[PDB]
Amino acid sequence: VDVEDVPSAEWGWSHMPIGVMHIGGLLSAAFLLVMMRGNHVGHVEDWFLIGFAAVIVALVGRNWWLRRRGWIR
Amino acid sequence: DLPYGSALTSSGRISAVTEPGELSVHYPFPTMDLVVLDDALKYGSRAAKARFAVYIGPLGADTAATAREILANVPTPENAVLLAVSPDQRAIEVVYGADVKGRGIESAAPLGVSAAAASFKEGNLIDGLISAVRVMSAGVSPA
Amino acid sequence: STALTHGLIGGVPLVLFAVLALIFLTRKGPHPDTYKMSDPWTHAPILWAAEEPREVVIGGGASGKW
Amino acid sequence: ETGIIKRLPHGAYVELHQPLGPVDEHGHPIPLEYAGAPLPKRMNKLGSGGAPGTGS
Amino acid sequence: MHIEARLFEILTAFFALAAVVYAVLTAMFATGGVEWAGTTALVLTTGLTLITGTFFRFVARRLDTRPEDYEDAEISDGAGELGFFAPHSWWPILISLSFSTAAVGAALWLPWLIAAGVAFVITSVCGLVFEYYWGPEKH
Amino acid sequence: NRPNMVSVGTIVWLSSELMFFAGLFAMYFTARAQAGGAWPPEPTELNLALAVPVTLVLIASSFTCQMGVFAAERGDVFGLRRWYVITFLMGLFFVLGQGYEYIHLVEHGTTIPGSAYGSVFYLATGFHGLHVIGGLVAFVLLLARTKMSKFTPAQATAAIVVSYYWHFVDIVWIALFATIYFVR
Amino acid sequence: ELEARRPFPERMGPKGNLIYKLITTTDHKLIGIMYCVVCFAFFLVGGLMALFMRTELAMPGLQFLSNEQFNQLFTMHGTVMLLFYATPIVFGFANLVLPLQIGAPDVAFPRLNALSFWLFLFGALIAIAGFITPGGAADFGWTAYSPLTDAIHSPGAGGDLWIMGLAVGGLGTILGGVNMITTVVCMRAPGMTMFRMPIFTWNILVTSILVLIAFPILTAALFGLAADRHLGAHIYDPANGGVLLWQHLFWFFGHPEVYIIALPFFGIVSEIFPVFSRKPIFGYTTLIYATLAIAALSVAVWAHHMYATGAVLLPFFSFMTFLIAVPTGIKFFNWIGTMWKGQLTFETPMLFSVGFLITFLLGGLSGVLLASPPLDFHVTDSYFVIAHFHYVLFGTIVFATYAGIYFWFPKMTGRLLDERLGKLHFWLTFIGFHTTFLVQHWLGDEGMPRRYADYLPTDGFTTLNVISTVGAFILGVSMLPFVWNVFKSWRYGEPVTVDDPWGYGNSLEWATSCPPPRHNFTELPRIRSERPAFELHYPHMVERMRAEAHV
Ligand code: HEA
Ligand code: HEA
Ligand SMILES: CCCCCCCCCCCCCC(=O)O[C@H](COC(=O)CCCCCCCCCCC)COP(=O)(O)O
Ligand SMILES: CCCCCCCCCCCCC
Ligand SMILES: CCCCCCCCCCCCC
Ligand SMILES: [Ca+2]
Ligand SMILES: [Cu+2]
Ligand SMILES: [Mg+2]
Repeated sequence: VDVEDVPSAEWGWSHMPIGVMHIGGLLSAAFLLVMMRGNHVGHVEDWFLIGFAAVIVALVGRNWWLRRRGWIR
Repeated sequence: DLPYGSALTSSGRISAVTEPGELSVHYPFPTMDLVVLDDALKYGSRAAKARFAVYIGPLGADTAATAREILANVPTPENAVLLAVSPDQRAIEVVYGADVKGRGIESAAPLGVSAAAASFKEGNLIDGLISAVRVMSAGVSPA
Repeated sequence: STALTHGLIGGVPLVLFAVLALIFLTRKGPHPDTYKMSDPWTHAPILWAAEEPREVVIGGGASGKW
Repeated sequence: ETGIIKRLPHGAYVELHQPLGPVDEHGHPIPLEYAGAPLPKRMNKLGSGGAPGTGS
Repeated sequence: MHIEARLFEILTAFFALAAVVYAVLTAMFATGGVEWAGTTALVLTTGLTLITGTFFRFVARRLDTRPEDYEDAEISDGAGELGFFAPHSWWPILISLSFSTAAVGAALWLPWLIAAGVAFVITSVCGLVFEYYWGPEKH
Repeated sequence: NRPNMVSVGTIVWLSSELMFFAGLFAMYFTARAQAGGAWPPEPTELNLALAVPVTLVLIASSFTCQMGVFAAERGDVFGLRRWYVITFLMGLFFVLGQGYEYIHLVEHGTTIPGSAYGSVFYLATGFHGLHVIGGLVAFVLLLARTKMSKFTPAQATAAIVVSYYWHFVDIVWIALFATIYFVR
Repeated sequence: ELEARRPFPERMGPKGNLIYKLITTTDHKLIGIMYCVVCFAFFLVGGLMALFMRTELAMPGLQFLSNEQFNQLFTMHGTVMLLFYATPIVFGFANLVLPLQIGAPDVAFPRLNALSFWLFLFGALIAIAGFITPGGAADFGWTAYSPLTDAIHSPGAGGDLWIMGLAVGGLGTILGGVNMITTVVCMRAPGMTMFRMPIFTWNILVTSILVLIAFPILTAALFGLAADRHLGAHIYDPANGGVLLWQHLFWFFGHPEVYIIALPFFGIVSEIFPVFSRKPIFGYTTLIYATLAIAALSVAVWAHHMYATGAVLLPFFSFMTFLIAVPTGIKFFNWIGTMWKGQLTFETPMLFSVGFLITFLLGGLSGVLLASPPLDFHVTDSYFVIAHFHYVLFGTIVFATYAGIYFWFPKMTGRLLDERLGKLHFWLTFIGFHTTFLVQHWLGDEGMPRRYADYLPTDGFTTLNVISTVGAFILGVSMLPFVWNVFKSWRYGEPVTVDDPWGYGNSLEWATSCPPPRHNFTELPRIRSERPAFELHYPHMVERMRAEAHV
């Protein structure tokens, strides 16, 4: 990062690599999906896990595509 | 002298209007291509700490002298780089301020012209300017 | 019946969306056509400059012609 | 930002600003550099409110 | 501000007429006599416009023609400082959070949560009132 | 000249507050019409030996509050504090006087769930008592602001608008006191 | 004469350009913008509630919803879509243009204006939060009749959260109404007299007065209702007479409230018709009188919702309700006169306003039918009502809302929404709404009551319910083009470099840049009529307007 994005860039840690957040997002959705393997008999919670995992995957994919096409940096 | 529907305010500002359903900018280029050019101009100047300018239009009889006067309109002329392209004259002129001298622009000025020219034979105007800005901004050090 | 009821609810909105979209989205917008090199530059002169960095002697320049 | 809105004779609405340092040719001040210290944002913290008066 | 007070007086007259007519029209024709819940609201609806209308009347007779009350007024007539307007404040969101905390406590009938919400509201309101009056720290 | 923006806002909001009490009055009047002859019914026995002295104290608080307004317009911040402290103390006595009357009424069988009269009586007077308590908080907050900065015309305006709320509260009680303890 | 400009306007601000502004803003423009996003979030949330109901009423029998879930659905749907979407967006547009219309730099109380937004947002969330409770949210309807809302008949915490959520939101509405009255009275620019303001500003000032009459009484009634459920009071006891007591107060709130969400949107179209007709607003003085008459008449007609109770004076309220039809009819004749002998181009703000005139009238005609007790004796509490109030509430809080958004989007963005995508959205919305709500007139008359989760196959309501279900999903898919248009045109829309993108604007906001600066005005023109912007932009028409003003 530079000054215009983070004004206090030289005053401390202000940059986090995008790969960590993208991989962490995929692992976040993977952890949501694997939790369907449990002793619960109901499926209402299973659909909530699927929806959140899909939302996280969509956000990660949207950010990766925008970063690849150069729309955002 | 003002256009239809345009008025001069008390503070000197111009209050203009446009007919409904019409555009106020109407640049003859696609919106997405303009965004890419802005990103090249904004990010290229940021990584170079020198304002980058793009001009499209006539350059008179002598293209070299015309670009010198045009650069005066660019904010902070001393630290500004102007790329002038004349589609009718088929000429490319690059002019930079005094502060840009000695910063590595002399090796990137022909680089931008050649890169822009190569894309100009293909019928791509915005693409040529985008390519010229990228290579010219990548050969200029901060400050 | 039950098959016809579900088909109309899920089919008519999608069919109407497609028909109506083709009527309007295929029209030409107010954006001007892309300039071509063969055509002469009839537009007004354009001066573009970036806003960065935030706020006359010429050090030289280069020429070219295509 | 002092929070005081003043209407100019031509109708311009401007907010009175208190510079934290030296001022250039006209009203606008010269921008200072960040020093890692908190910057005042309330005019009352700068003493503009005065004192109520000595007494019980 | 003659017109501003005239608007409330016009509403005051209609509300007073409706309250009197409807009260006297239910006392002899509605089943059960006067409609109370219904009449009380109409009578005090007049008071809402009466209080605002009377105050605007008194204010208008004190001050002369304002630049915005002049048919043909010039822009430069209103030049000068208008007053104090808050540039920024995070206190209002804290007041809403404080009030919502008490409401949740009241909805679920939690006496501890209601007491916390009331204390939060007073603390949050105090910050809003004292935001532009706290003096410099004396160290 | 200039219209007082804060005074206009307070007066406009005060008129809206009157509609809040309109709902409370409607509940009391609706229940009164369904009494059938006993209003208030047994064993409720209102006494004027306690309501009248407490009501007079609240009425007298308006005079002291208005005296502080004159000091505020005169620029005498210390005179404003003296009159508002006295108004706060007598306003506090109204809450304690009302609370003392509540204890005896509850002990005699008049409660919110006990009777329909208890519901209309307590919510009507209790919500007004909450307004008095809210007014007492306004007095403390305004008095605390007077020691923070110099007495400015904006500071004097805040004193005036606070007295507007106190005058509105006192006027509302007079309507409640006459409606409950006299129009039976 | 070469001026340096960016090839495109900046799509979005840098990191950290909004988050601290959202919670600390005192600017009405940003606050008004936060209203629209939250209002549309609740619009989509409340719209999904109706889709579940509509898809359940498609075939006889409970396929996927129970009686309790359906009962919770319309209660929360109505509460969200009247109080959490319609009422706030009245102040959503008011925080946008009203300070600009009167030539003011800000609202009277910037801090109190921001408090209203957060108070409303947290109040709305509390009421919706009843769904996560095991018992469910409120299932007694938005009119919350007594003693159904009683602890004995509504013991769950969802109803309790519904009551307290409305009280918090109601407090914000009262504060917003207080701010608007003070702003109009005190913050007017020099030369802007009372009879020189735009119609929208006139409607908001009138509406704010109605808020102070209605919302406090609702707060008082809800507090008494909360006492019954928690303190065991006898405020609304049937033997005490509280069945009529609650209904009287609630409808004294309700009918002023529907005009709280009607008059401002009457003003919105009143600002769009003159612009796209190249003509002055017809009957400008008459429109103000009509608005005042509507506001005054709306207070003493509260009991026409209570015809079937048999406990109100029918001749008084029937006659007074009929009186409201006259000033409302005058508004149509003024709006039609504005378009008469004009030059109509029918852009998206104009197209939505035209749809308002067609849609509103049919609902208005149904209102006169219900105003007569003999006709109301058969269609009350039936789908004829639901068809009437979704023609009158969709003619304004939606058609006029969309017209105002398309009208004022370039003003507050500097970008223009896509016209081709806007025309698709309008036609989809029109067709879907008409398809889903025209047949409900026959359903209510046939003998189908409102608030019914299930009906028998022998009732004969299956065919019309399926047709209404098809149209409702068209309304659902009509949201995608508008959401896409707002999402794309905000960042990649056509830039606006002029003060008035519509050319013939009349109010003062079109005399400033797009978007306006922090204080909304770097200059002020001379104000001599109700169209200062038109006079400024077209000085040569000053003489023509004065001479041709009277026919
Ligand atoms: C502003 C007011 C308003 C608006 C805009 C609407 C909108 C709609 N309403 Fe509603 N309604 C009322 C106000 C309104 N309603 C009131 C006051 C009641 C009475 C409450 C009561 O009975 O107590 C009522 C009740 C009511 C009834 C009768 C209740 C009964 O059965 O007894 C029906 C009929 O089905 C109905 C249907 C619809 C439909 C199909 C829409 C369409 O407008 C909705 C379609 C809109 C959408 C937006 C679809 C959603 C689209 C999505 C994409 C969802 C996705 C969302 C997310 C992912 C978050 N509503
Ligand atoms: C914007 C919101 C809105 C508006 C504007 C209106 C406008 C009107 N409404 Fe209604 N109404 C509601 C929202 C609205 N309503 C809601 C939400 C409900 C029920 C909610 C619930 O119960 O849950 C309701 C229910 C309701 C009832 C109760 C019925 C019942 O519950 O059984 C009645 C009774 O009279 C009524 C009548 C009217 C009338 C006469 C008008 C008039 O203002 C309309 C007049 C308009 C015109 C007349 C058109 C213009 C005139 C002309 C073009 C000239 C024509 C002249 C003649 C025909 C003489 N409506
Ligand atoms: C609780 C007070 C009891 C005394 C009764 C008489 C009223 C006079 C109070 C004067 C207070 C002076 C404080 C002051 O100026 O300090 C100010 C700071 O103190 C405060 O902000 C106190 C706020 C109190 C909030 C709680 C109110 C509760 C109300 C309950 C009502 C039932 C000034 O500080 P400073 O001079 O800047 O150091
Ligand atoms: C765009 C207007 C749509 C109107 C739909 C009306 C359909 C009526 C069908 C009646 C069928 C009776 C058996
Ligand atoms: C204001 C009256 C509106 C009437 C709408 C009628 C719609 C037609 C329904 C036809 C159903 C045939 C069975
Ligand atoms: Ca079914
Ligand atoms: Cu009605
Ligand atoms: Mg009914």
